[PDB]
Amino acid sequence: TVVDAVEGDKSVDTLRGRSDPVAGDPAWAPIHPKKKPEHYAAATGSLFSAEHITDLYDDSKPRGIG
Amino acid sequence: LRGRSDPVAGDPAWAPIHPKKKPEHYAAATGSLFSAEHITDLYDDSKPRGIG
Amino acid sequence: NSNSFAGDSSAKQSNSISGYITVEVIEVLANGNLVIRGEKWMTLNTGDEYIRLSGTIRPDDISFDNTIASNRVSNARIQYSGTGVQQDMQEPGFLARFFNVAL
Amino acid sequence: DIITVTLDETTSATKSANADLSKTNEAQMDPLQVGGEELQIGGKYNFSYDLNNSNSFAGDSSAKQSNSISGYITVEVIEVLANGNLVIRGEKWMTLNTGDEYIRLSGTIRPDDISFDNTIASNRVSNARIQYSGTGVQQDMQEPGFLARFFNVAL
Amino acid sequence: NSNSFAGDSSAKQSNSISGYITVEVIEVLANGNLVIRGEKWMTLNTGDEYIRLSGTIRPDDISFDNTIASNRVSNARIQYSGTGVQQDMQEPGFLARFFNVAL
Amino acid sequence: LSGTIRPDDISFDNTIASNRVSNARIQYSGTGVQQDMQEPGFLARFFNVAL
Amino acid sequence: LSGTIRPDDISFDNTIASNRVSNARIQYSGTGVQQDMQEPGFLARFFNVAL
Amino acid sequence: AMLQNFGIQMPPGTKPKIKNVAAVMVTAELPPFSKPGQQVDVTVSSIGSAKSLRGGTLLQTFLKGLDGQVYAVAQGNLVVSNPTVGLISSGATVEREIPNPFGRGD
Amino acid sequence: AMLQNFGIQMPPGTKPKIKNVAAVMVTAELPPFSKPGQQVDVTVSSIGSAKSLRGGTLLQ
Repeated sequence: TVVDAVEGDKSVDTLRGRSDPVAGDPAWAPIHPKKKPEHYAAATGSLFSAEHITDLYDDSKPRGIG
Repeated sequence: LRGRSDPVAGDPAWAPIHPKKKPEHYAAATGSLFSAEHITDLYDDSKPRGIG
Repeated sequence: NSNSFAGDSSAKQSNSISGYITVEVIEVLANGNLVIRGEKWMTLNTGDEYIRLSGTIRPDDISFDNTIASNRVSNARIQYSGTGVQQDMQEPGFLARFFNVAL
Repeated sequence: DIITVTLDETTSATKSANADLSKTNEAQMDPLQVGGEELQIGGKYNFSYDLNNSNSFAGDSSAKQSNSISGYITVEVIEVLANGNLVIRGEKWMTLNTGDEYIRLSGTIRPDDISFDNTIASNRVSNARIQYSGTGVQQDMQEPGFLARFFNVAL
Repeated sequence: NSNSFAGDSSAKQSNSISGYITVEVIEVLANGNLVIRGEKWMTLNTGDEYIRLSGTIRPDDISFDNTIASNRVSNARIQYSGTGVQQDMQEPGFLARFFNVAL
Repeated sequence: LSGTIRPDDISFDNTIASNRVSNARIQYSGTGVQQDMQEPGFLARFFNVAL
Repeated sequence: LSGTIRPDDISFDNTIASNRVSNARIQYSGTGVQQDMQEPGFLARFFNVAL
Repeated sequence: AMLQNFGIQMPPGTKPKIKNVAAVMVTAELPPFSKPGQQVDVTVSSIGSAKSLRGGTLLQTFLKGLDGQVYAVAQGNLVVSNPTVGLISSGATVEREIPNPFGRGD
Repeated sequence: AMLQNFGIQMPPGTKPKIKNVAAVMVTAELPPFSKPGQQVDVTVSSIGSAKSLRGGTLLQ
């Protein structure tokens, strides 16, 4: 079957003339950020990774998906 | 005759998730009580950071 | 001669909710954001009411007393309603719904 | 372990929406008179007209809901979670003169939220289930019964 | 056209008790908590009234004068009622009970 | 709400005004029988477009 | 809004007045049955252009 | 927070009125081929407004790498001469290894 | 922000009242053929209103 038990089945408009929005529309759902790859420090002998370093003084503005 | 279905208390779709139990350290392998998954920082504010 | 025309339209909408709801983290995202979810049921005399909240929050928005404002919750779903014969009085039913959609 | 819960809940929610539409027309012309006589188009038509319309619409909807509970309830820990959170549960019965009332609370709390006097607020309880009700003929007066329930669900 | 609907529901409940009741420890738990139980009867002129309390308490909640608040009692069972013809006047009987459960 | 914003317009508390959002699409509405009362329907729409 | 502006007219908070926009085209309007109530239609338009 | 970690939790808004405690930043350099159980020097520098760190004792602090993981734990007695910077000769105990490309290749 | 990076987050509007910390600008010149793991000199210059940087320690 295609219906989950925990969440359940999530599945006169002609007289209305309008179609109501549905909560959870993928066209408006958030995008979970991509997981960054592991550093593999054994290649360089260092814990530095350009994609994983965190600057101590940055304000942390939004800068990526999610 | 109602046209609506009332929610039920205790629905698994809204029930909390009990956190996974962390594995035991087995200090006999290293001779130390340090475990990366079990250490507690004395000065952290303890914000929510995991399931549960 | 005398010609005259006048035409106007208007609309208005507002809402508010006030209270508290305590939820739990159900998932941790890649950037450290926390997906939260929870429900709360209260039976006072007769009839059950529930509050349900889900969404995603930043740990940076959690204040010192482990409290976060509801306007800081991303993808928020807030539901405050009743259940049973108490909620039956809040809806008109088929008869008025047909009249309201026809006129 | 015994933990005291201060029941202090107050929720309030309102919503409103309304719309309006209106339109009107009023065009009138007296029969044109040129040269002392009344001008005629075709054989029987004047230079005159009269138009009068009036359309109007108004529609609104509203809803409101609130609740509150005040009191105390003392519960006990029934389970300890992996992160140290405590699942609590308890009931409290009072028979004053006639009829029994009960208070029931269950949920999950953080030990960090327990104040110095071993008391925790009720809004700090996760997965809260609060029930305050009566029992017996006293509670029979609080419900309408089948007759009014059918009338309320039909209309 | 003119369509209109209005529907509301409400409920309310409260109680209070004030007084004193002296009980005794009937069992000591593993963590040191004390299970308490006791009753108290008073016949003033005519008719007997009783107060009955049972529950579990922490020794930490017992104040200096050997007194503990009733809201500190876990699994509390408080009963304050009468007995006899005095209590017969407080209940409607079968006739009104049937009418109240039918309507 | 959808749109495009500058990181320079995000204030210190991670909040940005809605008038700073480029290509803004703001929608605040209802759903169901509550929204059915806000529209006139075919009958008044025809009368309003004819007169 | 469309037009041409000078970078010299952009203030410190990245805001420019609308009267500084060359070849300005400003349009503020509605859509649908709400906008249908704002126009008279053919009947009144003919009467207004004839008289 | 540290006192809460030991079972003493003050009511909210309570001022500790502490005068013998100073907040510091602890830095250690992990030598190559550092194995768990070894000890390295730590530099302790005050970041608040303490007048002197002389005669102090560094409490348990976790030393994090550039990847955010804990690799050492630092304690010990401070030796200060600048009274706000002190050194500990074996303050940090190495608790984790960092892999090395030394044995790879030809 | 640095304290938040270590798990200490002060409530908004809290004045740290720090007197042993100074904001600086760090500059280094990378010599040609510089390989990872090598060390170079850095010049540290104060950009705020600190009276002296003597005896300080540059953080990461």
